[PDB]
Order: sequence, then structure tokens, then C-alpha cells
Amino acid sequence: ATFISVQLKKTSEVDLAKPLVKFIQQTYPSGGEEQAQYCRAAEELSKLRRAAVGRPLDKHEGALETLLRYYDQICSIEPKFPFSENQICLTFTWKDAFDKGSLFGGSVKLALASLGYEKSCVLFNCAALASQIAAEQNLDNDEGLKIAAKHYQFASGAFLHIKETVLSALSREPTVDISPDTVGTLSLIMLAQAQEVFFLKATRDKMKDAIIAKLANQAADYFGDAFKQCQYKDTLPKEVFPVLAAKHCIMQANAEYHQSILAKQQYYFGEEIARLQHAAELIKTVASRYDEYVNVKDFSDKINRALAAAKKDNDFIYHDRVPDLKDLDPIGKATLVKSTPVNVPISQKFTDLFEKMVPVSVQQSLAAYNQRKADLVNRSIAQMREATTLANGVLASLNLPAAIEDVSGDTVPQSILTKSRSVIEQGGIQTVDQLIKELPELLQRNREILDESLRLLDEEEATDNDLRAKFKERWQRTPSNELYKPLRAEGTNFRTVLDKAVQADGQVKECYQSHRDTIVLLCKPEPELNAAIPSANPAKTMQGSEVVNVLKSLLSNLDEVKKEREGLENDLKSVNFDMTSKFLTALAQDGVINEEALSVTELDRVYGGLTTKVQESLKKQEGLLKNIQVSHQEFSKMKQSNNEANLREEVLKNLATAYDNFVELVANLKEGTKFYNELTEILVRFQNKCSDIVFAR
Amino acid sequence: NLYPDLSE
Repeated sequence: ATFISVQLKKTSEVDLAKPLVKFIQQTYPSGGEEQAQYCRAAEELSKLRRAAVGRPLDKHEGALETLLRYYDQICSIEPKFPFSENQICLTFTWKDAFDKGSLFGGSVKLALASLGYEKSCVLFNCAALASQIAAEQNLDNDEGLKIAAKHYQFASGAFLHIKETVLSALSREPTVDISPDTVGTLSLIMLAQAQEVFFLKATRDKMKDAIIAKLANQAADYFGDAFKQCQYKDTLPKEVFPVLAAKHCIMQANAEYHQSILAKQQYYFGEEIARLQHAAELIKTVASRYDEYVNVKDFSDKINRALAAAKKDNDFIYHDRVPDLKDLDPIGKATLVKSTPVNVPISQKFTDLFEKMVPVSVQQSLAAYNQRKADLVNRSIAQMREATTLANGVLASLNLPAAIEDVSGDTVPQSILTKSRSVIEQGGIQTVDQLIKELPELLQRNREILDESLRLLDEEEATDNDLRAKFKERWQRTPSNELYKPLRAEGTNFRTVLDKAVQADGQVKECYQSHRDTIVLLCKPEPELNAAIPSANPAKTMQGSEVVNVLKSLLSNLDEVKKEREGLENDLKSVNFDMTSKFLTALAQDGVINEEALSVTELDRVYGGLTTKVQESLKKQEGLLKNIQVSHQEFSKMKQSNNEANLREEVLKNLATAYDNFVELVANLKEGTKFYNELTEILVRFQNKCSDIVFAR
Repeated sequence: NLYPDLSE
């Protein structure tokens, strides 16, 4: 007994293991287990492809499950490693199944860099292998029927999922075998053979003829359509066509023979005869034209036995008129069969190797979130610092809070003395002098590291060129020049980072040189400092003066405001939200992840309380600097312009400017120091990367 | 602020 099956497609073996491992290492921390388990699995994958595909050999469910196991593992991997995004050079090469092309060759191949192409072929082979196992089954047997019926319906569903997946995934024209019309015809043949099987079970289980006639008729309807599809497109092996034709006929005859047992049961004798004659015609034709592909003898002997006896009984006894075919009611149809939907996992006991691996969808989103968090936070920080700077500069340029605390011109105003002690307490000028001294050394330490590193490259390159010049034959490997261009481009970049640092060093140094001497004064013991501040005869309207208490409370409000910026900045920086989860969720319940909208709404939840206040500071400062200047310019009427007070004025203005500068400078110097300190970390790893590559080579 | 960006 002959059933159609499909042969596997062939593939050249490819390096799955290495292109994948590249991404893995360039995404997680080198030396950790989030780099470990995703290399142990990447190798097990590469092996598993070879075992599933690497040979057209084994012909049972061990090898089918390995294929199925392989299909599910591929499908599971797609949302990880960026395949959709193109920069992975994994190219899959498959050969036509049928040696068919829409061109006059003997074979044709397609090699594509597309996981979608890969997965279709794997599934075709799953379909095909299942077909071969089904065709092999022993059909006089309950497990034979059941295994074939399940495998044909799988093959039919597998081929149909291929029909609806190919053109989208694969962004080329597929080979003829995995082409929609082919794979759609194959799906229907598999469905048909699955009916055949159920028609065979009903026969073996001695079910009612009415039933069997209807199952045979359904099969015949399925085989006819498959036949038609084939009449004007020769895309399948040469044996498919005549087998479809014979099976179509045999199933019409089985339908007619069974319905003929009905007609007899109902004393429709002319109909018995007409239907039997039809069964005889089809089988006679099948026996002579398709003798290579079927054996139909018993059934022929059984038709004729039944027919002679009906004609004996009719001619003598009953005398029933034999109708034309055209006048007979259609035999019904009953399907007991379905194309099996493909839904991973199709393998049993499936386990996902890269289950723990976070999807790319999240990575991109999680990264892009951080660049939006970063803008919002620096945004807010820089705005505030710019403001406090500008407020301090205005208060200095107007001798405040000093002026309104300047009882006589005899002593050190309380605020100036307060600022002084803060400077003395933070170490004084020694702290600024020491940081300025060590800055060129931390610079030099970084130049040292960059040069020694590139020198390694230079020295290895020179000997590599000499060896290739002297031993042309004995020394053939890619030149050092080409291997080193990546590292040498990190190098030229680092250089530019250093060019920027130097200029910044310049800025701090000039400001340091421009303000040293006034700071040194500020740091002097209180009576010593008072001696260097010129005395003046005070403008004595400064007892209960109303213009004073307005400035006084106004400066308190300005003080409040700027002191508050400090707890704001710190809260802006100390908080954060791990967003992986909110991303994970939107991925599983929705089609895709839209981070923009999802992150905006969460950055408003986490940071909105603080961004509001940051804004309520800037504007509040604006308001305070408005009616501090228009208020001050009135206070200035109470003070008169003479030489002794112009002098004290400037010294006071300049001592306050000095405190501002000491504070700014300490912050700048400690910023430069941490920078040159983090940069050594960057550069040591670069120096290490240079020696590893100069010694691996 | 003053000193260049360290990110990569």
C-alpha cells in the first residue's frame, strides 16, 4: 500500500555558536554567570542543530523529537539576540527538497541571513519526517492507525503554518518547495491521507456502510482538490501526480461500493447496480493506468462478485430499472480530521535554554529610559546651580548680606566672619593649593598610560612587518595594522578627551590664580582679618530702619531658597526606578513595548514632585531678585559716598566674592580629581586590552 | 559641568 511522503531538505553546516557568543559577551559583564550560562547554552544549541539537521538518516520519533526540540529552541531564541535588526552574519543555506526551480536546472539553493527562513525549513523537515513515519505505519493495527492519523495531521498543520509564515519572515523569494502554493498542496495531501486512515479504521471496526461511504467520499473530495491544484503546476516529485489520481479514484469507488450496500438494504436494486457499475469503471481504469503505484485486485474481485449477484437477482427476480448516474443523489461527506495548529512548544518535555536571558525589547527600552532619566536629572541640577551662582553674584555686587550687618565700620560683619570660619574649617588655602598641585600629576599619570599602551601596539606592529618582509612564506597572517585599527581608534578618542581636560584644567587654574590673594585674607584669624578691612564712619540711620528689615527678611527667604536646592539635588540623585518589570509586563500583555509613553508617565511619577519644586525655586528666586534690587537701590540713599566707605565697600564686596570663589573652586578641583581618577580605571582596562591582544598574537 | 563626559 502506497502513501505519499516528502523527503527532507539538505543544509550545509554553519557556525551557530560564535556569532551568538559575540553579542552575549558585549552585553553582560565579562567574568560573571550572566556571561557564563549564556555560553554553555549557545554551544548546546550549535550541537543540537547539527544533530537535528546535519544528516538525513534516522527515520523514527527519536529523530523527530530532536527536530521538534530544535524548532522550539529556534523560535524561543528570536526575541532575544537582535536578528530582526541586521548585523549578525549568520547565513543559513538550504537546498530545494524536490530539486525544483522555476528555472531549468537540476537543483537550486538559497542562502539567507534570516532566522525566519531557517525556522520554515526546520518545520518543513518536521512535516516531512512526520510524513515518512506515518507512511511506514502498519495499518492492520490500532497503534498504526493512531500514529499515522496524528502524524499526517501534524504534517498538514506544519505545512500550512509554513504557508502563512514564509513570505513575511523571509524577505526574498523562497525556493519552490517552501513556496505557499506548494506547501498548501502538500498540506491538503496530508489531510487527505489522514481521512484515508480514518476511512480505514471504520472499515476495520466494521462500522455502518452509510458512515464508511461518507468517510471515503470525504477523502475523495480531499484528493480531487489536491489533484486539481496539481494539474497546472508541476512543483512536486513526479510520482505524486498519478498517485493522487489513483487514490481519488479508489476513494470514489469505496464510496460507491458502500452506498451500494445501502441501496440494496433499502431495495433500491437498480441503484445498487448503477453504483456498483461506477465502482467497477473507476477500479478497472485505476488497475490499468496506475498499476505501477497501486494494487486493487481484491477490491475489484469484491466489486465484481457483488455486481454479478446483484445482476442475477435483478434480471430474474426484482426487475428494477437501472438509472443513469446523473439522476443519483450525491453521497454525503464527513470529515473526522483537521490541520494541527503549530504552537511552540511542539516538542515534548521542552525546556528553554535561554529562558533567563532578558529580551532585546527590554534592553533597548531600559537603556533609552536611562538617557531620558539622565536628561531630566542633569537638566534640573544644572538649572539650579546656574541660579545659585547668579544669585550669589548679584548679592556680592551689592554688598549683601554684609552691608545691613555693618554696625560701625569697625568690625568684621557677622556673615563675612561666618564664611571665613567655614573656609578655615574646610582647610583654608592649603586645600585649594594642594589640589592644584596634584592635578598636573593625575593628568600626567593618564598620558603615561595611554602612551605605554599605544607603544605596545607600535612595537608589535614593527616586528610583525619585519617578519612578513623576511619570511614572506613562513609568516602569513593578517597584518598588525588591520587587527589594531579598532584599538587605535579608541586611542585617538581618549586623546581628544584629554585635550578637553587640559583646557578645563586651564579654566580652574586661571580662576585660582585670579582669586588666591583675596582668599588668603579671608582665611586669616579674626582680629588679623579685621585689621586688614578698612574702617569707616557708619551711616547711622540703621537702628529700626524699615528698609533694612525688608532686605533682612528678604535675604532670609533667599537663603532658605538656595539652601533648599541642596536637599532637592540630593533627592533627585538618590532615587531611582528599576523599569525592567514595567517593560516585561507591557511586552506580554501587549504586542510590543512602547517605552516613550511608558517612561514619560513613570518619570512623572518618580520625578514630578521634585521637578515641580525645582521650577518653584527658579521663579521664586526671580521674584526675590526683582524686589531686592529695587529695594536695595532705595537703601543706598541712607548711605553717603565718601572715600572711607567706598574703600570698606570694595573690600567687603571682594571678601564675599572670595568665599563664593573658594566654594566654586573646591567643587571644580574635586570634580577634576574624581575625573582623572575614574579615567585611570578606563585607561588601565585599555592598557590591559592592548597587552592581551599583543600577546594572543 | 566642567570636565568631559565619561560614559563609554
